[PDB]
Amino acid sequence: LAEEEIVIRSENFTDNAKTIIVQLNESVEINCTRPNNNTRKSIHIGPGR
Amino acid sequence: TLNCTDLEKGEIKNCSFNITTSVRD
Amino acid sequence: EELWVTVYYGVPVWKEATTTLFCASDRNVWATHACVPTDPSPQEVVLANVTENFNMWKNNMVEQMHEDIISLWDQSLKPCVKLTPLCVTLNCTDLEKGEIKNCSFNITTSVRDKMQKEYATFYKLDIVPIDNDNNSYRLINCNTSVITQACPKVSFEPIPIHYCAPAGFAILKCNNKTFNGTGPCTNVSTVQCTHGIRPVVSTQLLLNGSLAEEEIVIRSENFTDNAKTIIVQLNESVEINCTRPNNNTRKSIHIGPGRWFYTTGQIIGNIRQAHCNISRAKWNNTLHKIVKKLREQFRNKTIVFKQSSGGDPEIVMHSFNCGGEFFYCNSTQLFNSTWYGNESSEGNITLPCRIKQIINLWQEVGKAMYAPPIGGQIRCSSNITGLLLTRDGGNNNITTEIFRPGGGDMRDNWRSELYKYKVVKIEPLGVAPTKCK
Amino acid sequence: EIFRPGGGDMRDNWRSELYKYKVVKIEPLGVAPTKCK
Amino acid sequence: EIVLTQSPGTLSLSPGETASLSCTAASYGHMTWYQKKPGQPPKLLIFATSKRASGIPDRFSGSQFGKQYTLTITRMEPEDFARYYCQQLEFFGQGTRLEI
Amino acid sequence: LGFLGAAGSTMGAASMTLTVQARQLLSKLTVWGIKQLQARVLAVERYLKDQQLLGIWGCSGKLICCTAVPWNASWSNKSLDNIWNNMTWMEWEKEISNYTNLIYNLIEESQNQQEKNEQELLEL
Amino acid sequence: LGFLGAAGSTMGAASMTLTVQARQLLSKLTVWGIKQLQARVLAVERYLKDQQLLGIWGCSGKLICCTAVPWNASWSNKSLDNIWNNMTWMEWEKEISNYTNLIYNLIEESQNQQEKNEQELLEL
Amino acid sequence: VQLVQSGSGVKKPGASVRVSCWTSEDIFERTELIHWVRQAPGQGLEWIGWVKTVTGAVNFGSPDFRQRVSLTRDRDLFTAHMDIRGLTQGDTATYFCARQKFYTGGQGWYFDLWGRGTLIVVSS
Ligand SMILES: *[C@@H]1O[C@H](CO)[C@@H](O[C@@H]2O[C@H](CO)[C@@H](O[C@@H]3O[C@H](CO[C@H]4O[C@H](CO)[C@@H](O)[C@H](O)[C@@H]4O)[C@@H](O)[C@H](O[C@H]4O[C@H](CO)[C@@H](O)[C@H](O)[C@@H]4O[C@H]4O[C@H](CO)[C@@H](O)[C@H](O)[C@@H]4O)[C@@H]3O)[C@H](O)[C@H]2NC(C)=O)[C@H](O)[C@H]1NC(C)=O
Ligand SMILES: *[C@@H]1O[C@H](CO)[C@@H](O[C@@H]2O[C@H](CO)[C@@H](O[C@@H]3O[C@H](CO[C@H]4O[C@H](CO)[C@@H](O)[C@H](O)[C@@H]4O)[C@@H](O)[C@H](O[C@H]4O[C@H](CO)[C@@H](O)[C@H](O)[C@@H]4O)[C@@H]3O)[C@H](O)[C@H]2NC(C)=O)[C@H](O)[C@H]1NC(C)=O
Ligand SMILES: *[C@@H]1O[C@H](CO)[C@@H](O[C@@H]2O[C@H](CO)[C@@H](O[C@@H]3O[C@H](CO)[C@@H](O)[C@H](O)[C@@H]3O)[C@H](O)[C@H]2NC(C)=O)[C@H](O)[C@H]1NC(C)=O
Ligand SMILES: *[C@@H]1O[C@H](CO)[C@@H](O[C@@H]2O[C@H](CO)[C@@H](O[C@@H]3O[C@H](CO)[C@@H](O)[C@H](O)[C@@H]3O)[C@H](O)[C@H]2NC(C)=O)[C@H](O)[C@H]1NC(C)=O
Ligand SMILES: *[C@@H]1O[C@H](CO)[C@@H](O[C@@H]2O[C@H](CO)[C@@H](O)[C@H](O)[C@H]2NC(C)=O)[C@H](O)[C@H]1NC(C)=O
Ligand SMILES: *[C@@H]1O[C@H](CO)[C@@H](O[C@@H]2O[C@H](CO)[C@@H](O)[C@H](O)[C@H]2NC(C)=O)[C@H](O)[C@H]1NC(C)=O
Ligand SMILES: *[C@@H]1O[C@H](CO)[C@@H](O[C@@H]2O[C@H](CO)[C@@H](O)[C@H](O)[C@H]2NC(C)=O)[C@H](O)[C@H]1NC(C)=O
Ligand SMILES: *[C@@H]1O[C@H](CO)[C@@H](O[C@@H]2O[C@H](CO)[C@@H](O)[C@H](O)[C@H]2NC(C)=O)[C@H](O)[C@H]1NC(C)=O
Ligand SMILES: *[C@@H]1O[C@H](CO)[C@@H](O[C@@H]2O[C@H](CO)[C@@H](O)[C@H](O)[C@H]2NC(C)=O)[C@H](O)[C@H]1NC(C)=O
Ligand SMILES: *[C@@H]1O[C@H](CO)[C@@H](O[C@@H]2O[C@H](CO)[C@@H](O)[C@H](O)[C@H]2NC(C)=O)[C@H](O)[C@H]1NC(C)=O
Ligand SMILES: *[C@@H]1O[C@H](CO)[C@@H](O[C@@H]2O[C@H](CO)[C@@H](O)[C@H](O)[C@H]2NC(C)=O)[C@H](O)[C@H]1NC(C)=O
Ligand SMILES: *[C@@H]1O[C@H](CO)[C@@H](O[C@@H]2O[C@H](CO)[C@@H](O)[C@H](O)[C@H]2NC(C)=O)[C@H](O)[C@H]1NC(C)=O
Ligand SMILES: *[C@@H]1O[C@H](CO)[C@@H](O)[C@H](O)[C@H]1NC(C)=O
Ligand SMILES: *[C@@H]1O[C@H](CO)[C@@H](O)[C@H](O)[C@H]1NC(C)=O
Ligand SMILES: *[C@@H]1O[C@H](CO)[C@@H](O)[C@H](O)[C@H]1NC(C)=O
Ligand SMILES: *[C@@H]1O[C@H](CO)[C@@H](O)[C@H](O)[C@H]1NC(C)=O
Ligand SMILES: *[C@@H]1O[C@H](CO)[C@@H](O)[C@H](O)[C@H]1NC(C)=O
Ligand SMILES: *[C@@H]1O[C@H](CO)[C@@H](O)[C@H](O)[C@H]1NC(C)=O
Ligand SMILES: *[C@@H]1O[C@H](CO)[C@@H](O)[C@H](O)[C@H]1NC(C)=O
Ligand SMILES: *[C@@H]1O[C@H](CO)[C@@H](O)[C@H](O)[C@H]1NC(C)=O
Ligand SMILES: *[C@@H]1O[C@H](CO)[C@@H](O)[C@H](O)[C@H]1NC(C)=O
Ligand SMILES: *[C@@H]1O[C@H](CO)[C@@H](O)[C@H](O)[C@H]1NC(C)=O
Ligand SMILES: *[C@@H]1O[C@H](CO)[C@@H](O)[C@H](O)[C@H]1NC(C)=O
Ligand SMILES: *[C@@H]1O[C@H](CO)[C@@H](O)[C@H](O)[C@H]1NC(C)=O
Ligand SMILES: *[C@@H]1O[C@H](CO)[C@@H](O)[C@H](O)[C@H]1NC(C)=O
Ligand SMILES: *[C@@H]1O[C@H](CO)[C@@H](O)[C@H](O)[C@H]1NC(C)=O
Repeated sequence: LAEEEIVIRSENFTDNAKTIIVQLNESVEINCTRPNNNTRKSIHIGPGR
Repeated sequence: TLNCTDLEKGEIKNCSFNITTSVRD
Repeated sequence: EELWVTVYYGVPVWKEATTTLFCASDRNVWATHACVPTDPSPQEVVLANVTENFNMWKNNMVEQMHEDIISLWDQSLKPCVKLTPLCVTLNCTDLEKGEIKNCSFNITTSVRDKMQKEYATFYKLDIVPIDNDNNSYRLINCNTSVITQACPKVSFEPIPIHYCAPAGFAILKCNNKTFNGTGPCTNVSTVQCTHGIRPVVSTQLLLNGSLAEEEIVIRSENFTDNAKTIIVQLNESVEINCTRPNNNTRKSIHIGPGRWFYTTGQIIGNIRQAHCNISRAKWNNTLHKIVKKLREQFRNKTIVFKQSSGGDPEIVMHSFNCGGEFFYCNSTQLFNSTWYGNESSEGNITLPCRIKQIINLWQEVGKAMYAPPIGGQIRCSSNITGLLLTRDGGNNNITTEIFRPGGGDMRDNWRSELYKYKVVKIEPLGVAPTKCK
Repeated sequence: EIFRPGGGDMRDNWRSELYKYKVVKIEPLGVAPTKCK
Repeated sequence: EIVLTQSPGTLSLSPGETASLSCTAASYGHMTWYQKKPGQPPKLLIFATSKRASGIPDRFSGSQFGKQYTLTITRMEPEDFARYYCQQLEFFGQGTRLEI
Repeated sequence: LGFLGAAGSTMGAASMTLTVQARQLLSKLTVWGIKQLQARVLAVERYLKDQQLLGIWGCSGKLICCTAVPWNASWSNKSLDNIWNNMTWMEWEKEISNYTNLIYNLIEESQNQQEKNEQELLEL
Repeated sequence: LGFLGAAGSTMGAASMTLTVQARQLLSKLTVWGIKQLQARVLAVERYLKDQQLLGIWGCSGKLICCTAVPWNASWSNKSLDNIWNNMTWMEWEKEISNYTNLIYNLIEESQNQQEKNEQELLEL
Repeated sequence: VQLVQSGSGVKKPGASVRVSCWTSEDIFERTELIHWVRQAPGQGLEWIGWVKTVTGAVNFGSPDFRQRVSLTRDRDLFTAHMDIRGLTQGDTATYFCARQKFYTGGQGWYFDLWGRGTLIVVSS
């Protein structure tokens, strides 16, 4: 995180083809879940494969 | 070739297939 | 007066260290094809008034020998031939109680449009039956692994290799003769390389190692701990003469476009069991001496030798690499006697031996090596220099000690050959007080 | 002004983390005038 | 004849006291200890060389005097009113019970 | 006598092998070939570490040197007879091993001051 | 102070870190393992290039040395106060950077002559 | 992961029972020795034997177990087995699978992990 403010950087803000990188001074929290109780199954596809 | 139908709008499918085993016969 | 700090460089001191050691040595042998020569002769410096602790059970030179044998073995084996195309049903009956079978099979040729039925001779121990029809067989390990046939040009001769220190390092040797494996050694010397050690693959008997100088020396980290290996180093060898008296044909078939596979071809003459001939008097005198020394480690009890109740066949039987062939000899008869405290001292001892071609040294998971067939007849001979023994637990208050062949862990053999050596590093810079500024 | 999520070029993420650093080499030898020969 | 002898067999201590459990080692050697609750598997408390077992929050300690190894329980924490066993390589002791 | 043959000699007597000891510090990607390449690199780096330090100290080019750092009683309060004449170098190095970094740091600082001061006096 | 902490100091003051700077010049074929092997080789070669040159010059073993080469006005016409006391080493190195090869070549030739002449006088 | 323990059946005298225990690859391959013990109700703890994970070599706490009990291990399936023949009422006990990872030599025998245990009952 940035120390004092969100710092926005671009090589050239005028050039619409370039990436603008936004670095925040405070994070935002993201909680990700895949709530499906799965089974791992294995098959062989050759001699030790 | 995989052979299946779906099990969430068809997102997950259970497919059968014909695969040669470690036994070449 | 006053003292000043003085600095000396070239100070004869050292610290314990682990470094990487390299090879040297005095046919395309897997171990020697890309290495360097030894000096015309090693030098020896006796470190008068130097005493140092050695520990054979914590020797990192053993761990390096283990890593090197595996890597060297694999480098040699890797660029050879995959046998996967041969993992098809075999059809056979036997040609010595059904030990050798002549099997036909359906294999795709280098021509992708053609298949050729072909034949190969196999030993019973390398194949298993399919779906109970008493005629169909599969290579025993193909279900889980890739079997690779070793290139016939590779020699497995265990040419001895010397382990040498890099500059800045030295190897110290213990010269006590009757050293028990650890604690201080009061007569030591400095060398640049170890003697050459033969990378012999073995399980119960130690073959072609060094002999003890004065007596049989029996070493164990803890004799009280029945789970540990007891290493017996003899001061006199016992002679073992091994023969596989079957006049064989080497046959080859192709299993793809430049992929040659070698099998046993037509046998000339009849079929006979392989055997190892051990001198009986020598074995009997050796056991008497081993027992006397074992008695010294326990409360003067009667000692009896017995055979193992289990373990992989590679562990239970005594095995070794012969003239490129792999033998599994029935050692039960060598360990079938009771020796007494008041006991003192002509023919041959013969061990029937089985042959296997599919082996897996070091238990590589998912891999196995297929030994090539060897034509003509095979003869080899070895010196028995030691034994890996274990001890039967549950015998407290039984009034006798019971011993069995142990072994199977290759590092226990290397602990014998590397027994006398330790690695140290040289620390040439240091300080002391002086009279002058 | 209209903005959209961009990205997809992994190097643009590394430019953030390595943002503050530069590599230089040390050149320890040099000369100057003195009073003595 | 007897490799490992358990003593005292049974102790009774209120919470806050210190237990002293011990075994005599025939032919000396190192000796380790395990804790058991009814219906449960035992767990390692201390190494035979008196190093504490991982997972033990400094409640157990001990040392050996000649043939006799002594294990102690700090302040009889209630959670530790367990049966204790001695081990010397292949042999186990008879076990010691703790009451209040 | 040979390499490390002086190991059991007293510290004083042992000075007879300082050259000998110094000499043993300096001497296709197959399994052995890779290990050999690493061994050569290690040997070189170790050799140079010692030479750099002797270069910092006013010692390089010599086997024996002295700098302006006094030797005090917290390191050793023994007479030279009970150091140089009644001990081997291994015994000595162990006896004072907790001061290795201290003494070396003192040597560098004193030497830094000696070179800086002598050079300034020559320039001034 | 620390490594390069003298970078903003004047050239004169900066002599206080010459040892410090010198110290930072010296310290299984997996992706990282290969890069590490190359790094060790590079570090050694760089160290030795500097030592060889100091060996050619009558400088090896010292951090500060002088040879018989005069310093003229085409390089610098400043008083020492405006060099040693009013500039940092980076400013200086840039100011005279077009003479690096010239000065170094002059040092080698003068030193070659000094060693050759002194040795002949000793032999004669 | 606690050793997974199967079994807990009831047998008639003369019957055989096979008991096995499982662990994960990471535990199994860091374990040198697998032990079996017995705890008959009210009798205390009796050692049965061991299986070496590398060779399959075995030993026992009694000649009677050596005669009736076959011990083994499986490298691909991270398990161990205790095959008991000739069961009698005197063999009713809780049996346990336990691991020793302590390749510590002379330090002694230690159990890092004991499994849940199984009850084998023999009756008419
Ligand atoms: C403990 O230590 C002992 C002693 O060292 C060791 O026994 C020795 O093992 C080696 C290697 O297996 C044996 O060497 C072989 O000997 C046979 C027989 O040679 C006889 O005739 C020659 C004539 O010149 C005499 O000098 C000799 O003494 C014998 O009387 C040879 O036929 C073998 O040659 C083949 O293998 C070589 C590998 O290096 C090849 O270089 C060579 O070219 C041959 O291979 C080629 O031809 C083959 C034809 O059949 C073909 O199949 C191959 O693919 C290839 O094209 C070889 O020289 C030696 O005789 C043993 N010594 C004794 C006394 O028996 C033990 O093995 C060791 N123990 C353990 C456990 O390791
Ligand atoms: C693996 O194998 C080794 C070797 O067999 C076993 O080592 C034994 O370890 C135990 C416990 O550590 C030792 O027991 C104690 O040793 C002390 C040290 O002995 C030295 O000093 C005495 C001085 O009198 C000498 O006599 C002796 O030879 C040694 O030089 C002793 O001081 C202890 O004595 C206690 O009892 C006496 C009773 O009179 C008291 O006066 C003492 O104060 C003290 O309380 C005691 O003997 C044992 O000696 C070691 N064996 C051997 C042969 O040395 C390992 O234990 C084994 N591993 C496993 C897991 O068992
Ligand atoms: C301590 O270890 C050293 C070895 O490091 C022992 O010295 C060795 O003693 C043997 C005695 O047999 C010497 O052997 C000689 O062999 C030649 C033939 O090669 C023979 O002509 C001689 O008459 C003699 O038998 C060996 O050279 C010598 N080695 C060295 C390096 O000196 C020493 O004896 C050991 N001390 C103790 C107390 O064990
Ligand atoms: C243990 O077994 C070995 C192997 O059989 C015995 O050695 C063998 O002894 C016979 C004589 O009985 C030797 O036979 C001779 O062969 C030559 C071949 O050129 C032939 O010309 C002679 O006329 C004779 O037939 C045989 O060669 C020899 N084996 C070897 C490898 O040399 C040994 O004697 C037995 N020991 C005991 C104690 O029983
Ligand atoms: C995922 O959800 C949990 C539950 O709300 C978040 O944990 C809480 O974070 C706040 C931060 O201010 C704490 O005050 C709470 O005490 C936490 N709750 C608990 C039960 O510990 C968690 O931060 C979320 N993570 C993300 C990335 O969104
Ligand atoms: C293995 O090969 C043999 C032939 O070598 C097969 O046996 C023959 O089977 C035919 C019928 O298909 C009979 O007419 C022949 O008389 C049989 N010959 C002999 C010698 O028995 C056998 O069936 C094959 N087995 C497998 C498993 O493929
Ligand atoms: C070999 O014999 C020596 C004695 O000659 C034993 O040395 C002892 O080692 C222990 C553990 O390091 C020390 O505490 C003792 O003080 C040593 N004894 C003496 C007299 O110094 C050594 O343990 C023996 N090793 C074997 C395998 O038997
Ligand atoms: C294999 O058998 C041969 C034949 O007996 C052994 O060779 C003899 O060894 C003795 C050793 O005392 C010599 O005196 C004889 O002269 C040798 N005989 C011949 C014909 O040379 C050989 O040593 C045996 N090898 C092994 C390992 O058992
Ligand atoms: C395994 O059986 C085959 C089939 O009979 C044998 O190969 C025959 O050998 C004779 C004599 O050399 C030839 O005339 C035939 O043409 C061969 N037939 C085929 C299909 O190749 C083979 O030698 C036997 N192997 C063993 C070890 O006995
Ligand atoms: C192994 O050596 C022992 C000890 O020398 C031999 O013991 C003999 O045992 C018989 C009884 O079965 C006695 O009558 C003999 O007197 C004993 N011999 C001696 C020298 O006392 C034993 O026979 C030897 N084993 C073999 C196979 O020869
Ligand atoms: C292995 O040893 C046996 C003896 O135990 C050999 O068989 C007979 O041995 C006796 C005594 O030495 C001889 O008199 C016989 O002539 C041998 N037998 C036969 C059947 O001819 C056997 O030959 C040895 N085998 C090998 C490969 O060395
Ligand atoms: C087994 O050990 C014997 C020990 O005598 C070895 O025989 C000696 O070998 C050396 C080296 O060739 C000869 O100089 C001796 O003259 C031999 N002595 C005798 C009595 O034969 C024999 O070579 C060893 N065998 C192996 C496999 O190394
Ligand atoms: C992040 O930057 C804004 C703008 O300068 C400021 O108002 C805010 O207090 C800063 N953040 C945190 C998380 O303290
Ligand atoms: C296999 O051999 C057994 C006898 O060992 C016999 O009972 C069985 O019927 C045979 N099976 C076939 C397919 O021939
Ligand atoms: C072997 O070790 C013992 C240790 O007690 C020592 O007394 C003996 O002198 C040593 N033997 C030698 C160097 O030959
Ligand atoms: C081997 O050791 C025993 C026991 O010390 C001795 O009697 C015998 O003479 C020694 N051996 C040889 C082969 O000279
Ligand atoms: C046999 O063991 C006993 C101890 O049980 C001992 O007293 C006796 O001296 C021993 N005999 C011999 C010959 O060492
Ligand atoms: C001693 O000889 C007798 C002879 O009757 C025998 O029974 C006994 O086993 C022998 N050995 C010992 C250690 O007693
Ligand atoms: C195998 O038989 C052939 C027959 O031509 C013979 O020439 C050869 O020498 C024999 N090989 C052996 C080892 O006896
Ligand atoms: C030791 O053996 C004797 C004789 O067989 C027996 O009476 C005694 O009960 C046994 N004691 C132990 C602890 O095993
Ligand atoms: C060993 O001790 C003797 C007797 O005190 C002494 O003369 C000798 O110098 C010592 N050191 C060596 C390396 O011999
Ligand atoms: C020895 O020198 C160190 C470093 O200057 C100092 O800290 C220590 O107190 C001195 N000890 C004595 C006894 O003078
Ligand atoms: C170094 O300090 C430790 C305490 O941390 C002490 O036990 C050891 O003996 C000291 N060693 C030396 C050479 O002073
Ligand atoms: C930076 O500028 C100040 C003020 O002129 C000076 O005292 C100091 O020495 C300069 N350099 C550094 C590295 O501080
Ligand atoms: C400085 O020295 C160089 C090299 O000898 C020479 O070419 C140049 O003219 C000199 N410049 C002055 C101002 O003396
Ligand atoms: C070096 O020469 C170039 C012209 O080629 C000039 O622009 C530059 O300023 C000069 N640099 C120095 C340090 O004299």
